[PDB]
Amino acid sequence: AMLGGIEAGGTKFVCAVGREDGTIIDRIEFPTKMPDETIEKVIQYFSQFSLQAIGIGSFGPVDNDKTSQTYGTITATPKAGWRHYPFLQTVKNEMKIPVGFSTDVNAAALGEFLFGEAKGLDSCLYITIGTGIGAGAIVEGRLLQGLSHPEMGHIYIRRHPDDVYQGKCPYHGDCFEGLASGPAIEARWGKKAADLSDIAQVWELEGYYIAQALAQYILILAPKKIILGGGVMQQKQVFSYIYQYVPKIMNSYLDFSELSDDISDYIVPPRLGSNAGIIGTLVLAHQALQAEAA
Amino acid sequence: AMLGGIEAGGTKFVCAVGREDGTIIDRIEFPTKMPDETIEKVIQYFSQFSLQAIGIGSFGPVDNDKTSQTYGTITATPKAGWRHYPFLQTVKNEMKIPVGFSTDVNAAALGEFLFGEAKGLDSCLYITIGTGIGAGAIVEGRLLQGLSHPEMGHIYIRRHPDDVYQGKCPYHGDCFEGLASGPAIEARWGKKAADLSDIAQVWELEGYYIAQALAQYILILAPKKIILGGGVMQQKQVFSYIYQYVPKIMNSYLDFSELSDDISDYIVPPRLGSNAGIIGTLVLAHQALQAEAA
Ligand SMILES: Nc1ncnc2c1ncn2[C@@H]1O[C@H](COP(=O)(O)OP(=O)(O)O)[C@@H](O)[C@H]1O
Ligand SMILES: Nc1ncnc2c1ncn2[C@@H]1O[C@H](COP(=O)(O)OP(=O)(O)O)[C@@H](O)[C@H]1O
Ligand SMILES: OC[C@H]1O[C@](O)(CO)[C@@H](O)[C@@H]1O
Ligand SMILES: OC[C@H]1O[C@](O)(CO)[C@@H](O)[C@@H]1O
Ligand SMILES: [Zn+2]
Ligand SMILES: [Zn+2]
Repeated sequence: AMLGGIEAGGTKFVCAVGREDGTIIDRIEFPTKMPDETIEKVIQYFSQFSLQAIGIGSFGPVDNDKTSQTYGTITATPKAGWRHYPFLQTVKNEMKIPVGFSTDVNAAALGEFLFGEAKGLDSCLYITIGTGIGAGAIVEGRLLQGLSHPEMGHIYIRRHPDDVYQGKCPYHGDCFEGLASGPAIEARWGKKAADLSDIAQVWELEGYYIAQALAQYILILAPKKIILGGGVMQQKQVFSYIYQYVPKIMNSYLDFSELSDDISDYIVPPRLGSNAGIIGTLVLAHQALQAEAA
Repeated sequence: AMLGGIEAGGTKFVCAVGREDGTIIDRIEFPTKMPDETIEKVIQYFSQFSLQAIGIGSFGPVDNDKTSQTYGTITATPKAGWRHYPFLQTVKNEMKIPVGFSTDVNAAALGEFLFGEAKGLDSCLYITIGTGIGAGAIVEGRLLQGLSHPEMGHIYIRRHPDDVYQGKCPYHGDCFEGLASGPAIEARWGKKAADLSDIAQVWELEGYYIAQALAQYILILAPKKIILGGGVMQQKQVFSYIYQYVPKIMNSYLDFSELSDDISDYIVPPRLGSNAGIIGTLVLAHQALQAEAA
């Protein structure tokens, strides 16, 4: 009963083989290059296994409307060749088994929903903070997909009055991702994020920005758990600042222990560590396989 | 097959009797006073009719978790007597028929979802802009209820650099409601909203603020239709400014015609005019009645 997953990133692809309970049997990774040659490496890796289904969690924006002619393509990216490349369809054509598709952060959300911190709940929100910011939400046990999947990393939070950085996002400048991604932390401070470890000021600022973003998500979706992952969130100090700032921002407007005394159990790192997304792509495989039996 | 509705407002109650197709048979309104005497007027009006069920759409925050001990109470308000008053339970006890409960804007959303601009869709967002700002969302045909219902009117949008008004909201100051409610427009400009009709500047500012709020809701929920109601939105000029500003804010990040060329059919006034909420309380009645048959 083996399943394949592809977590398509802008810098790397991670492919894996595993089971529906989330165990990883095997995995490989390789640099993201042009699509033809990148997917060819994908196919070459899976050809060794007898797989029943595959799931793709891709960086987006993507067309995640099953009824759309461009379903399963990346709809916007500056990365050469990926926009409008028939990603889902080329994998379906070559492997000839069901293939599920979603964003990478939707994949992480399913992982943490079935096997991680949101197991037993019916709602959660997974936010990744790395090269980009993105988030995926589960409402009533099902991924949130409206007109588009969400693009929660491009909301315009309020600047800090002492921050003079113009922002990294090429569309918005100083949206959340623009102010608070890993690359925004570097462009702002002049060194790599992992190396700013001991400059408290960087992490108060980062936490202030995440906190503002979370206030909005709480007011708008009100998820029953918020899981924060990605490279930047390896600085576990950021959590303590978020815990201090969310309540100050909300200012007691919504009386839930999740938002005050027990906030440290509401906004948490992922139980699956950095594997939420790849594990979640096994879930997307499994769903695709069940939809074909249906 | 007659149903009752109560739209509980901070200034007035509107009660009505009607049918599940949304027709209003009769209605009454009266000032919101203390609860005992206000609910007593409610009971006195319904005693004339043979009703099968009732629905309450209340101003909130409210406890809208069916499994909660304080289910069907208003959990926060400065209005004398209403906090923690057993509103739902006192109506259930006196009428002895099923009673549905939700926010007032959730009620409006159901109205427009079954009978208005979102009929045939599976998702929508209803926003009221009046004494307060609030919103209710339908995802996959079902009201969005997480940890709390949403309180979308208290998000911290960005100020306009020329606006020096400190904000009306007693919790946040210059959150969205704080900047853009009817009373914020008056406290800011020194006259009543209906009388600022011809000062274009008031409505550019109002539209700029709504537009910022909508950008966030689109990025976070991505609803398939956005309906704007309430007293302030009787100045239909505000729509033209929103249509100009949403696309500038999003800056082509999400390529959907709803967000650009066809934006005038995406963000719209309610088809049910100012009766979305009361009509929606008939829907909540009908749902409560079906849950009892189940
Ligand atoms: N241990 C770390 N601590 C802080 N920042 C890190 C760490 N590792 C990577 N980063 C930063 O996070 C970003 C990478 O995000 P990540 O989730 O690791 O991958 P990607 O977003 O490229 O798929 C980079 O800008 C990098 O500087
Ligand atoms: N025709 C109108 N044009 C502009 N503003 C209005 C109009 N009617 C009422 N208002 C304003 O909208 C607010 C009232 O909101 P509304 O939805 O009518 O009721 P409430 O929020 O009290 O239930 C007030 O601050 C008032 O000044
Ligand atoms: O991968 C992190 C996030 O960055 C984006 O590509 C755009 O900001 C999102 O689609 C994604 O979920
Ligand atoms: O009634 C308009 C809106 O104002 C509030 O009472 C708080 O801002 C919300 O609960 C409501 O939906
Ligand atoms: Zn952006
Ligand atoms: Zn507020």
